[PDB]
Amino acid sequence: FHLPDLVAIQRNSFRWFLEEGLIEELESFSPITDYTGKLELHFLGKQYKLKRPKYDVDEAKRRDGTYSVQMYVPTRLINKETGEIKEQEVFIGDLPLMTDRGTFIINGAERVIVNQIVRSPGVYYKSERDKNGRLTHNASLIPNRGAWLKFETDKNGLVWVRIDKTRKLSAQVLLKALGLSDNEIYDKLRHPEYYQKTIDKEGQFSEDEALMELYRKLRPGEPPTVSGGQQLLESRFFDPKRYDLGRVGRYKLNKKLGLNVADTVRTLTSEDILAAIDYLINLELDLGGCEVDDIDHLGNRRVRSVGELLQNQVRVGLNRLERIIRERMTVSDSDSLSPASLVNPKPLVAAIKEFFGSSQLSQFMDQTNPLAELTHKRRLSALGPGGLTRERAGFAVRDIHPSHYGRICPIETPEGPNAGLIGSLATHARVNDYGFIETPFWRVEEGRVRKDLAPVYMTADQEDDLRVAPGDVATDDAGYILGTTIPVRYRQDFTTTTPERVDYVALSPVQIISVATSLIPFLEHDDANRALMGSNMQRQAVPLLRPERPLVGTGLEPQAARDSGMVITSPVDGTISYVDATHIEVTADTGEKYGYALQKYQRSNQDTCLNQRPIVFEGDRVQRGQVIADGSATEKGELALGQNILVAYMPWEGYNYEDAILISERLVYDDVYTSIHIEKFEIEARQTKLGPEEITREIPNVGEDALRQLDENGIIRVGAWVESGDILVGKVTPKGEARDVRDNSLRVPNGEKGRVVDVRLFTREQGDELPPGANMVVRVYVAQKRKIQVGDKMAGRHGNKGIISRILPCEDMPYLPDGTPLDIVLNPLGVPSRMNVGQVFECMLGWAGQLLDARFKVTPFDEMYGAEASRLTVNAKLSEAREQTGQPWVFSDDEPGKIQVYDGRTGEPFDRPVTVGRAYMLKLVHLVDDKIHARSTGPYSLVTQQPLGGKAQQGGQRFGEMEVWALEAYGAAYILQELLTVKSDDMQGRNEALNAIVKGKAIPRPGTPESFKVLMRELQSLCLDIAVYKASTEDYEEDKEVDLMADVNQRRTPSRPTYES
Amino acid sequence: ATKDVATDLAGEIRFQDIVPEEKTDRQGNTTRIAQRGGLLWVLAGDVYN
Amino acid sequence: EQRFDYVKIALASPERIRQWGERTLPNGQVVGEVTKPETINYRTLKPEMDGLFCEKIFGPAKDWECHCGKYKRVRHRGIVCERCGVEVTESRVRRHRMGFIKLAAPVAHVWYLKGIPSYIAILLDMPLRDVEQIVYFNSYVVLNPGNHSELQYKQLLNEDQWMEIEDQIYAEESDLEGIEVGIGAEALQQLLQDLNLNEESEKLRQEIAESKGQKRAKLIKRLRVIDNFIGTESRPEWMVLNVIPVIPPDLRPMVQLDGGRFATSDLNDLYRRVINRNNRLARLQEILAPEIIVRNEKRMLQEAVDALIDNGRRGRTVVGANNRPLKSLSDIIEGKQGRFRQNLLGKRVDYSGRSVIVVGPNLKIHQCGLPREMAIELFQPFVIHRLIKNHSINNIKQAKKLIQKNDPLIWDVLEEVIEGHPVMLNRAPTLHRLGIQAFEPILVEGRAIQLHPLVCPAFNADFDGDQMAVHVPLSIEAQAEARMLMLASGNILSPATGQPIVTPSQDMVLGCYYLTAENPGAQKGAGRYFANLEDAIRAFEQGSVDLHAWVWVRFDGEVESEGESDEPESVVAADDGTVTKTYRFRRIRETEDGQRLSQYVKTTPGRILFNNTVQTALIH
DNA sequence: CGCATGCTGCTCTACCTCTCCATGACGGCGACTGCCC
RNA sequence: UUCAAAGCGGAGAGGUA
DNA sequence: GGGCAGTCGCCGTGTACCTCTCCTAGAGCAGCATGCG
Ligand SMILES: [Mg+2]
Ligand SMILES: [Zn+2]
Repeated sequence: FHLPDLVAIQRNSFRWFLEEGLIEELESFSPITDYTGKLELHFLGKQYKLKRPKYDVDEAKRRDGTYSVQMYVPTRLINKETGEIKEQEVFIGDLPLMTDRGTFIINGAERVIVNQIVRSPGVYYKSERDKNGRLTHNASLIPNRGAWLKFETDKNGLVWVRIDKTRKLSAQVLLKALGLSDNEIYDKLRHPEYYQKTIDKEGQFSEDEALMELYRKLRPGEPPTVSGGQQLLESRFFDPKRYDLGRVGRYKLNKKLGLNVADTVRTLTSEDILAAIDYLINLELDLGGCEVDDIDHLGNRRVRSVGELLQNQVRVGLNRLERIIRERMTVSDSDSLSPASLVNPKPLVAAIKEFFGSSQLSQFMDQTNPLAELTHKRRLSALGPGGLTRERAGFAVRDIHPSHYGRICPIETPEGPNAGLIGSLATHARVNDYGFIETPFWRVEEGRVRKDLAPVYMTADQEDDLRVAPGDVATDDAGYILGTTIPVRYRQDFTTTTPERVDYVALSPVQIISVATSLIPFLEHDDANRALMGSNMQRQAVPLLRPERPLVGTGLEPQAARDSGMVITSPVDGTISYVDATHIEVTADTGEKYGYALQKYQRSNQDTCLNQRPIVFEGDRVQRGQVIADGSATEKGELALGQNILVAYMPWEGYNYEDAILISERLVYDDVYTSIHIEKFEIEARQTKLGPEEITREIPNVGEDALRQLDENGIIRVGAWVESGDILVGKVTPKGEARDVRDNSLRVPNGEKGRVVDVRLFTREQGDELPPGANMVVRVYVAQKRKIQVGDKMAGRHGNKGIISRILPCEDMPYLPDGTPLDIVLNPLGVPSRMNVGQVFECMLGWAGQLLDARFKVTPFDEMYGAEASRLTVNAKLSEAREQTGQPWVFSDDEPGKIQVYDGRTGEPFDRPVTVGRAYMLKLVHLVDDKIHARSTGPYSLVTQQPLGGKAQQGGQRFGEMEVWALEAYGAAYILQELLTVKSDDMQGRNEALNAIVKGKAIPRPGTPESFKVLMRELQSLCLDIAVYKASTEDYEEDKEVDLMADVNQRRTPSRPTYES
Repeated sequence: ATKDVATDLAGEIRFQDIVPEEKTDRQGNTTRIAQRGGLLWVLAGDVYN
Repeated sequence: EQRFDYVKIALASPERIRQWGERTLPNGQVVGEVTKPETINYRTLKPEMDGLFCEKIFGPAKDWECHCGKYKRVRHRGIVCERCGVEVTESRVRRHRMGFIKLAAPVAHVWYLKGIPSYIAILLDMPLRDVEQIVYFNSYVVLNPGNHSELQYKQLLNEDQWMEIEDQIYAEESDLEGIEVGIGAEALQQLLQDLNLNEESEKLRQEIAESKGQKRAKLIKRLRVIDNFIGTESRPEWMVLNVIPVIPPDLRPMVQLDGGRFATSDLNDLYRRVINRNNRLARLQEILAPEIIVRNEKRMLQEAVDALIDNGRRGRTVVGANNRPLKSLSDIIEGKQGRFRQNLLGKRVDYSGRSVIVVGPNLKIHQCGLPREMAIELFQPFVIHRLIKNHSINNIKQAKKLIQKNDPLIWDVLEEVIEGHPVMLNRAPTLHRLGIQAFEPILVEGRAIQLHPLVCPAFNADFDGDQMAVHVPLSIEAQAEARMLMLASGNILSPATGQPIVTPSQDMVLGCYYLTAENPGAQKGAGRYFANLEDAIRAFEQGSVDLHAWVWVRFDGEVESEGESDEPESVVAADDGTVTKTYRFRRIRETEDGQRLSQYVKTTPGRILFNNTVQTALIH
């Protein structure tokens, strides 16, 4: 495993921004001059004097603040004529800093900046076919930032140019306006008669008329001017402030067109335009060395990370700041000025705040467990400000290209509207300084693999002329390739060649998949859809009370846990002198002391615990690189997300039906599958125009039976058990109406209970920053322990999901020929129609490992060594376990994987033996305590007077129009009318219905719902004369307009139904 | 339907029985098709660009 | 006996728009006009006296309370205060009253100018570009070309053309009496007022009678529009606005965020812009300002009213705080998230819940399992009624306190409340009418709904994360109708095709196949004779024969064997004329030219079990 | 020993214009527009 | 005799079936 | 005039539920900490 640091895109991007990303933007804007040319401001953007953060990472986390630094740039103000130079240092802004794990802490929340896959700058050729016409070719020139250029060839052999989105115009105007005589554009072109046709058809242009026509076409309605056209061209293409190719754009232009222009120049020139026209002509005439481009190729696509996006935001803010400076500098006649009083850092601060808090590229961190956290930083998105849109992305962008091999995982994606639009970086891939993904290979000389010669990294376009072999080819002594035919890839195709003709070999068999998919053993025996499901579901598991390693791990577990930064390893090779639940100390051989402090029962973004525990004992010999303490989701060193339990494959009496799960009662009282969840509640004391708000225990209309656990200051005490509807902090507001205070103290929401573990509180006159108009802030933390129960979701690593439907006492479960009852019974109907054959291999190997105490490790794609390696290894292990244990019922030769099982209810054996084993199962975050909701009557909407929606605010269930169609097909008329009026928005019929039900009478007839009246008012407000009419009875009488907005019954109509008494 | 072939080696091209004929149309003004149909040979030798 | 019979729509005249607002008061003046753009007072949360939230126009904010606070009590009915003139009544009337805004200059309705069919252009016999140029102050139009040679009615002039014509008309030398009128404003009111629909229709008919060519469809469209306006007795000039209405203030409310900040609607900004521009233009017209600035103000007012009616239809979108567009009056009704499809054709309802589903065997079809924590909430009024009537409590407050305290009597009452009361269950993508069905509930312990395995294919349900919604019917008609039309035990066939829909599907078919199959091995007890099927079942139940053995049983009935030989075999003509024909699977014994004496069938104990089960279910 | 100046919080109102914020979707249907008889 | 203090709109991102 | 190809702009593109974050610029006015002789 040659795997380097897994999270290195973020670190490299931020280091680049700090080193040479801010300097380049600060020094491209420095010389700000006014129109008289008397005063100058210079920003010596090379020092930056970064000030150390005032708060640590932990202080920022626990205070709910921001982890950042301050930027200071030196400036000088120069007055012309009279020599006067003033020097000073100005405050520019606050830059949030990146933590040691690659994330940011904004307002006390962990955030991550996502990487974006975009199209690379350069020139792209395409051929389009008319319905009846010939093939016509067009070329598009696209910069990093600026205006786009387009060339097109017509059906008659004419060349046309389009700038941005103006009208089309012949290339002769553009080439003459640029300042080129006929002889040079005749010499540079390879086939001059093809352009001579255009010259003859469109008429020769001189410079003057070329600029005249260019101005006329670009900006119609204004009088043409030569200087106008000159300025227009200079501002359009030749201005560094308005046009930028980039380093990558220049590189791509030089690589394709075969030019030699310098790398420092980043604006368009004449040679590029001449070469693009020549290439278009040659492509039209089939010269031989020309070819159209593919836009989905990974050689035409780029990756942008936090450095580039922050650079763009800084550039925008700096432009606004320069506008303000120029406006302000001229308002004063006498100087009386300093560089400090000239710059205003408000626009830059605002731009940075908006990027880091409200952008759609900065995302709330996924933090359920270390695996989800690790894979959230290696994600690639095709959407955002500068990419695609959901309605425009189609079938071609969501597919798999043959150039993704070893660079993007072909398995891990979402299901639904986001399928194919978010991807994951592969295991060995890395991004170079241009923005292209690379992957490593070993060299092959004369059929010999040189495993001692520094593997080479290659991009998608480089490895198209070479013959590259897969990573599963077998060698005899880490040397010559065995076999006579070898699969290779040549120009995005699969072929076979003799092994004296291959060029490179992939490093490892798992080079093609990601980190989440690399943790599934026996993967090559699974379907791809279920592999997707299992990889996705591995990131929704919950850390358990006592974690445990798998018995059939794959070998990558210790590396997927070292990046989350929760495992402590000793750098010492010494002795341990002090161990405690919160502190560890290790002493070297006369090499001072090393002390570590451990986090205890903290909280993640998704309300899960973040504990840390020690492993070692006092006075222990310790070597370097040895694990000393570990986190909440790791056993010693490696990831541990689930548990090993006894499983049998057979149907029960209907409790296994269609993915349901039947478990035992041992998993409940043995505290298997129990977890800790911590929640946070907040209250704010503000001030009002009526008066201030006070936090106190003198709450009105409350008895001493509801103030037991308050601390005579109005705040609950640590260690108290709180049930639903219990006061946490007591507050009174100064209402205007004797006693003039009202009670709105905060209480726990319905359905929450647990212990109070922290009551940290902040106030003014103590050094704490608070939002304006507020006096104090109180935060309360409540913890609870949850057990497995009927309705929870369980999962395995091979894609098998399920919902628990029964929990049997242990005397009802089937038992083994030694008396041991099983732990879980699974249905065998779900295996053959979905093709998860790897779970049976895993179960059998876990059975053998339990009986041997061995803990095997198997790497994916293990059949390059034999014809059937997995079956042979499992059979040999089971036979060895049978011989070592001494019990003959463990393994049978007639039915290898099956043993006899009895019935716990009657004691009679089942007719045929069944498959039993040890399975590694996980508990997911979808728990039934968070999915049950009910309502009778509650709050209503303000405009439409319909019930509110939402679990957190006593919301109702929506009855859409498909359900209305279903009720219409039944012939139902009264259920529908009761649903539409009495139970939704008939403002007077609701109370009447409720009172009739309580009293026991009949429910009266309804009226007209309020939404119809709202719609009539809205239509009337659009100057439409709409009304409802009652027809005339007799002949010549007129129809009478009915007034809906007038109740005739002068009876009570409250806003919400109320009980009479 | 159409299908394009590609050479597996580098060298010079020798015709055996193929007589080209420039067949012009509304689309392929430079499409020179075959007329007889024979064998195309590729003599070996490295090629410098 | 219903309130109304039909709905009618038409064009709104300025008299009607002013009549919607402009109510009267027991004094000598009317109140219903909005004149200032202030919405609310900053210092105190109160509305101003002439604004978008006024109380003289739209009604009091607090019921039976006046603005100054002098009046109160429900004793005061239909009497208006004196210090501020605010009527004292309920605050609900605030979502009825409308008000209006009077424009200092006429503007055109954007629906009748910028449409896929444009009706102003059709009526005026002009292309859309020319009308759009006359509006927005881009060109002039001639209203009377009298006493001239190169000027025609409804001809678009220009600034230079108007100047050169002015150079001749103002000389007043000769041949130019009866000064021609040109007007660079709209003047659409004058052009539409000049229409004489009756003779225009007569002329159009006279022309359409003769000659057709291929492009008389234009005259047909013109005739259709003219006939519509004649029949409806409307006026075309009503398409140009002179007053506009204002929506009642509860349909555009002010909401307060958590930190004390206000989140005002998008309609308030548009109304404020319209009112500010109108007031500024009126002020400029008062001072007799130069005309070239008055025209700019008029164009800006046109654009403002257009952006209020429909944003981004003709010109440029109006952006607000961010670079996102504001929501106009047409965006409320037109979209997928508009009023029609979101609030009228589907709504949120009361007495409803949702939860996860698990499998329940031992349930009968037409039964479901409802958790005890949802039933006590969905069935609250019935529980209260039963507590008051039997187990005499007192009042409603005591019953609610009893429910809150969780008395043991609550569950005893609930169990008898819910029996005989059907409940409707629903799943998310309702693709046909079998996605909603009615069941009878049984109280279960836990937090998941139990669903019968035989109804899963109808719902397309599955026990790996699916969720279901629960609704209850309230009245007698709804209950009777749910029991008689929707119950899950009367949904045997499908409406798309008459094939059965409730059949054993996955694990029951496997069990039946195993039970009724055959096994060459494990055949203990083969070749044993039994009398009737119950004897064979009793012999198998206490282990003496295998489940797959071949046994002879005595069965007088109808048999249907597979791989049968329809031709009689091994006919043995015995003594006394008795014939015993032996087939492959039967041993019929018949009398001489007569009826049947006995029959035996060679079968398997599992087949006997299957068939006895079916027969017992049918006969009982 | 005392005097002069930048920073922070609250309040109060008003809106128009660009270098245009994009130039990777696809089909259907109706209304201008330049060109050839 | 009176009720009464807990409900709010929009935008973006992700997920389950 | 008749008849177009060609082009520009508007209409439309699954249902139900859950979690998180953030929400108008500019200018005017008044009161407290800080370096100096
Ligand atoms: Mg499912
Ligand atoms: Zn009053």
